[PDB]
Amino acid sequence: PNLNIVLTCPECKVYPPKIVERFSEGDVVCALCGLVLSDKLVDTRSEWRTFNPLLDGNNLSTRIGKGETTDMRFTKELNKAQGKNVMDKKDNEVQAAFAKITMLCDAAELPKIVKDCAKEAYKLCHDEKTLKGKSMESIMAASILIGCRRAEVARTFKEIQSLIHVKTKEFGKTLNIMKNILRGKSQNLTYIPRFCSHLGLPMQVTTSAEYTAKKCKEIKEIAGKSPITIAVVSIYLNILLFQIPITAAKVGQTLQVTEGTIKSGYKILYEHRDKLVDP
Amino acid sequence: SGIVPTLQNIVATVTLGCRLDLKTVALHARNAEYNPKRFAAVIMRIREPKTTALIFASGKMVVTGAKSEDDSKLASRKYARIIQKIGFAAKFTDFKIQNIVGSCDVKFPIRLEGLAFSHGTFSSYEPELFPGLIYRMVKPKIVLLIFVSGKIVLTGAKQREEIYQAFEAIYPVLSEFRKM
Amino acid sequence: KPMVNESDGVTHALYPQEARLRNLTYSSGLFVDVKKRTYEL
Amino acid sequence: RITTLDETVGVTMSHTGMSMRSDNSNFLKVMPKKEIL
Ligand SMILES: [Zn+2]
Repeated sequence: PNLNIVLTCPECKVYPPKIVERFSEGDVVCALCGLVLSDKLVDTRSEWRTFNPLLDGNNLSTRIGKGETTDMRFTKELNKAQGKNVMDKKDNEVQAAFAKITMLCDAAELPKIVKDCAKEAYKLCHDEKTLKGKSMESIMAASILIGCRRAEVARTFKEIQSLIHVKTKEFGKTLNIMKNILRGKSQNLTYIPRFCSHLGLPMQVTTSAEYTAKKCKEIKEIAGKSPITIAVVSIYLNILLFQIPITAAKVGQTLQVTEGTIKSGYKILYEHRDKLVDP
Repeated sequence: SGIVPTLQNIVATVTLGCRLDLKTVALHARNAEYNPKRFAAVIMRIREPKTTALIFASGKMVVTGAKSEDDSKLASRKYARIIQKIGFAAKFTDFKIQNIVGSCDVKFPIRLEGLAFSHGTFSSYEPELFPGLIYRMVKPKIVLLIFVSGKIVLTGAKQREEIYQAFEAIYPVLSEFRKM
Repeated sequence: KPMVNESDGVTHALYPQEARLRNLTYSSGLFVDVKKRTYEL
Repeated sequence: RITTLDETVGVTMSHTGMSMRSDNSNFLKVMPKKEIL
């Protein structure tokens, strides 16, 4: 019911408040007649000095731990009382889910941005009807992959699959319906420096595999057959152009790619060697 | 244009209206496969038309594998005639085609990334999981598979006009995201 | 030796100057030969 | 003394986190009613 204070100049009254705010003097003044509009200005920086709504919401809580001078009997009685009131809210799954997701993300050495994006995705899904289960592992893996796709990061399905055994198929279905959830609440180039880091290659081979990846994306023929094989055959050609020796077995056992696949792509790639030269 | 989709599979269900026993049926029959430890239904096949029918103990039968509607209906009548020949009081009733699957070719490459970017609310493209594109059309409700080489698959239809309207409603979108 | 793993995933050598300019932590990675055995007793 | 690994780091750092290589070691892997009557 109203409750909206609007400052106006009773002497000017010619336009909505086009005023200036003097913070050093603690006043707000009309920039026309020079008449002050308010004195004793409050600050927002000063009250913030002593001190998450995006995830926790408006819920408040306080810990009970042991005191300087106290008994261990009272600490247990207070914690057991909270253990009986923990059923009053169904938010125990968010803290445990964020704890295990925190352990997995900390185990994958991913930045905090992907962690916050994955936690935000799991908070958007949470406990809806279209999820209908998945045993808490597939929503966590798919949430990590979603938070990876949102932060412009690249992680292959075999990497998260190497972390969590989600049986692939149910992972693909849960990731699909999860993507539908995200669409209802309204790029292979990044993989090259990662595999070049796995092989320890110079920067010229990395950007050479970048130009080779883009050009091979423009030439068509085969189109891709999943971008991983295009990446490994691109790095394979860019490394067979120089003299640093890795052969096909070592790069096939390190990047987990079939030798017959990198040779099958190396055949047609060697056929398109003409227009792939940068200098 | 001028391209017409060609049907590839038709799935229909026929209710016989009786009950069966599976050791005797599998013992007295000719061309049939039955194994309760894997699939509790007899897999009966006929030569003309080349179809496959799953026969259950509750009388329900699934005739699938035909290329046209007359082959599915006539084949269903042949399976029902075989069941009436074995020694049961079956009756060819409740013939309803449940699925129609066709395919065609556009004869030009298709941009699947741009198609998944423009029609993001109807497409689901994941090349590392499936190199084709899954386009879910609203009207008619048809599920289409759009590959790179131009082969267009159409599934999830009850009639042929839904397939034809799906291809006629997807052809300009494919012509927009071409390459050569 | 001292190293830095960036946000995109690349890990390179670190120098104290770039460590002071990028507000990083001059540290080095630690590995351990972890041996596992299974007795059956 | 402690031995310092001199490699290009990216190999070891690749072996740290997700490296698309799992397993490779076994450890902690763990009717008629009348006749029935
Ligand atoms: Zn004024």
